[PDB]
Amino acid sequence: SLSTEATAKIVSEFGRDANDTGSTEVQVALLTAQINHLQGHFAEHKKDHHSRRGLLRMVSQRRKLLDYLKRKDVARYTQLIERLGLRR
Amino acid sequence: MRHYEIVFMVHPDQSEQVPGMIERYTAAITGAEGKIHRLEDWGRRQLAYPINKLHKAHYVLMNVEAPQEVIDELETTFRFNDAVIRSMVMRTKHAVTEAS
Amino acid sequence: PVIKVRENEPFDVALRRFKRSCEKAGVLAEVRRREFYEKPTTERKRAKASAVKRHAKKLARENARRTRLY
Amino acid sequence: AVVKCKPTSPGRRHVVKVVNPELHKGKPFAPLLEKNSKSGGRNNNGRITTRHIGGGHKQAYRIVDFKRNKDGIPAVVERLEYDPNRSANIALVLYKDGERRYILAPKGLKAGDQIQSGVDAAIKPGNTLPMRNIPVGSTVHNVEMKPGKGGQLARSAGTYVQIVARDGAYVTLRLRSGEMRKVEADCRATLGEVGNAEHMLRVLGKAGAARWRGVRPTVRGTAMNPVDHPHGGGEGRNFGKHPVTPWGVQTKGKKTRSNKRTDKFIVRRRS
Amino acid sequence: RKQVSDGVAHIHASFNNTIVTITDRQGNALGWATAGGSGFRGSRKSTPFAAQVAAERCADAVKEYGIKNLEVMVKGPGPGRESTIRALNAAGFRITNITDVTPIPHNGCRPPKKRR
Amino acid sequence: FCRFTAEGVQEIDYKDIATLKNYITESGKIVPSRITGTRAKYQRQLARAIKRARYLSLLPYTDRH
RNA sequence: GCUUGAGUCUCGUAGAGGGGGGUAGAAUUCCAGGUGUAGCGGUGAAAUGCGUAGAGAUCUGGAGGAAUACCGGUGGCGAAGGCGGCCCCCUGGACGAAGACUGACGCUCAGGUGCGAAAGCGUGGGGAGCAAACAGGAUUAGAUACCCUGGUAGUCCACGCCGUAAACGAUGUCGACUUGGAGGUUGUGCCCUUGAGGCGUGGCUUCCGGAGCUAACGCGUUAAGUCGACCGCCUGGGGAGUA
Ligand SMILES: [Mg+2]
Ligand SMILES: [Mg+2]
Ligand SMILES: [Mg+2]
Ligand SMILES: [Mg+2]
Ligand SMILES: [Mg+2]
Ligand SMILES: [Mg+2]
Ligand SMILES: [Mg+2]
Ligand SMILES: [Mg+2]
Ligand SMILES: [Mg+2]
Ligand SMILES: [Mg+2]
Ligand SMILES: [Mg+2]
Ligand SMILES: [Mg+2]
Ligand SMILES: [Mg+2]
Ligand SMILES: [Mg+2]
Ligand SMILES: [Mg+2]
Ligand SMILES: [Mg+2]
Repeated sequence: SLSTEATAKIVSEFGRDANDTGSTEVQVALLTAQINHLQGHFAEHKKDHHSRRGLLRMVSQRRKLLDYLKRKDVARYTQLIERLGLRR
Repeated sequence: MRHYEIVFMVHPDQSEQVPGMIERYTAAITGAEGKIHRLEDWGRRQLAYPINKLHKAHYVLMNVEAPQEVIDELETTFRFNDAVIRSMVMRTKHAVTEAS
Repeated sequence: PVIKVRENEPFDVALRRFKRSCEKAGVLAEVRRREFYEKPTTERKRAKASAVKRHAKKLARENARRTRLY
Repeated sequence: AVVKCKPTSPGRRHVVKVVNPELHKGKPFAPLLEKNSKSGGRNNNGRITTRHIGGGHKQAYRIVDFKRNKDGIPAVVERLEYDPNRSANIALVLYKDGERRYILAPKGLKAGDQIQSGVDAAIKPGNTLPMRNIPVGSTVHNVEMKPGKGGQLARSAGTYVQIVARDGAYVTLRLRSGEMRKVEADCRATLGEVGNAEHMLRVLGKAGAARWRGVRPTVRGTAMNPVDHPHGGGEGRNFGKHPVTPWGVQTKGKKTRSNKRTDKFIVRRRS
Repeated sequence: RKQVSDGVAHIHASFNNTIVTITDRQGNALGWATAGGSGFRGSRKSTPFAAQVAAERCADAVKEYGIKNLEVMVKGPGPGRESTIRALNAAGFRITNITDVTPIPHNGCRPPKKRR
Repeated sequence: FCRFTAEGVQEIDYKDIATLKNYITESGKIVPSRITGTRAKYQRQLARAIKRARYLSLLPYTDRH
């Protein structure tokens, strides 16, 4: 569920300020940190068709945010996907 | 770290066996940096219905804080012990020192 | 519904107290209910139908409160 | 897992293989091997006593430890190996003093796990301890029949034995056949359940696949002549007889158990 | 024989019959009498009066044992649920206590299908 | 009626049986909230606590054991 | 550029939301016994069925599978299908208060992809109760039905397939505006909680009705009222959702 102490690392690391949550880089970095943490739950509980709907919403919402960032600027988008590791 | 409310009932004929095992199970909590907050001992009680005959038992209450894994090898020693009956391990938090 | 007969008592007092204990426990209703299988779609329909009556019949006597009959 | 061979040939259409990547791929352990010559069913007199046996691949016997009478000395599982003499895979085991052994592999044993034997052992898969110390209602395997004999029951792939109840000096077990049988309480029993549970689902797919396990063809009694088999006879598929074994005894229904010496232990027959 | 002093009356009331069995406190049956065996075959054994006669006959057939106290343990629905207990007092016994035992599952087995 | 458990707001604990014995019938059945008057929130905590004291044999499932 | 849409972070609340593993009590059936006698069961009435080889009843011991009385509520959660014992592990959504942050990142969506009751299919287990097919007894003019006595697949589990229901508030999703009343459930703010209190504010939901709309029945701030964006579908009945 991305506990409080872990979500404070991503916000500080990917944020442009100490309390700068909500920036497109931070939001995508938070969503990736949960999609990766849920790949171990669904390798065992393959039949969680109800929790997978929540997972497929963070996947489809991180792609909606990456599209916005790329269209707004590309100097910041290419750094973020490289830093995180995605888009294959 | 997680908080629990272990309550287990011993055989009525092991009333002299509980006061030794109560610290042995406690020692496993404190060995792994887990604390214990309220350790009331209800003594010998009467069951509302028989449990494999045995109209009496011996209740203990631990209410410890321990890592999630330490309670896992404490549940099994309750399971394989022939003198511990009806162990129940809830997941409470905070409060202590009530009901007796 | 266990009833224990006390001291210095009649019998017909006790037997009447046995019925009252049994009626309060709904023993005969439960036995009659569990005799045959009630389909889940008829158990849910029989519950909403009997609650619709409970609502209307309470509002029916309210509309009949503000009338003179003769 | 079971994989279905693609129909590149009539004889590969219907094959289903059971492949276990966890198994050893090299050679077996040399010191624990023997010589295993075949017979073809033939006893002293050279006359076949079990029919439909002969041929097949050559095999070497692996000395599997059944007694499990090495108490203490925790042992680490080195590797899993394929045993041709059996239906379950075996496991090589190295004890803390340096002795290696072969054991029947339970269903949840991987390389690196730790087992041990004796009355002090823990209730875990792979551990052997006398059924006095094993909780009632548990699922064991490699059960014994006499204290110290070695282990006879629940030995094939995926088989197990439930301990239904314990009555004093005896233990009642629900054997895999449905029987309820009393055994002594000092008989050891490896705790767990034997591995290779997919052994059922394999299908050979062709006649050679059974020939190269040493299974010679079975001839029906109807195709026989009236002198070779009680069924025999016939001019165009005639039977008119109550089915019998080739020696006159009525198959298909007739019970043949007669011991009267081990009847004290059979609480309830099969069903 | 054996001169039992305290007994238990087991009334197996049902929608179609009524079986009265008088046992000692340890469960052993001393004698019994039903409603349909009392000359009430057909639609007359359901009636609560036919169950009263069963309590009378079951009060007999235990004359030899000489019971003086009875605990009544009613079971099931049916007309012979009330008229049997009072006939065990009009027969001269003493009702120490009355306990209703009845199989009520906590939603266990599936009951038969509805009649049409 | 509605009074108890709403003043002195507290979470129904399964350990104290004196409070629990008030909210059961003569046969161990939980009493409906229409009769006692407990609020719909605290009845859920109350019922869940009675089902927990029964497991530990502090309370009877039925009066005929 | 901006923050009034949308989203992120901090603190809590409620819940049969999901997947996995254990455990408790009541009850049905079966097995081994003790007591005990001639009936039991069923029906509108009967018979088939069980029982003197001793049933039904009652007590003791044991083994098994399925479902969770009371709480329980036009109550709650979920996108829909649906979800009801208790405990632990993993996990999704919603809501509320005060703030901070990003700064149109939004709505709908042909093809496409996923989930989708019950029955049904395949492989392997399980099998108490119930029960298509089946057999017998009745009813009947007949009764390959309703009723009764039994009873296999199935119902249960693991993994695959099927992809349909009166899958229904017969009402597509999103946003704005337009008199009221009595309730349910779940947060929160202020004051005499000073006493089972009083006043506001949000989320979800059941009922009755106003203008309006409607062929009428009826819907009626959760519209079937007044408007905007996108999609799906209709064009007389039968043949036919058939070739
Ligand atoms: Mg053959
Ligand atoms: Mg020939
Ligand atoms: Mg011959
Ligand atoms: Mg011919
Ligand atoms: Mg012929
Ligand atoms: Mg019937
Ligand atoms: Mg959409
Ligand atoms: Mg489409
Ligand atoms: Mg199905
Ligand atoms: Mg099937
Ligand atoms: Mg099958
Ligand atoms: Mg359709
Ligand atoms: Mg529906
Ligand atoms: Mg439609
Ligand atoms: Mg209206
Ligand atoms: Mg078609």
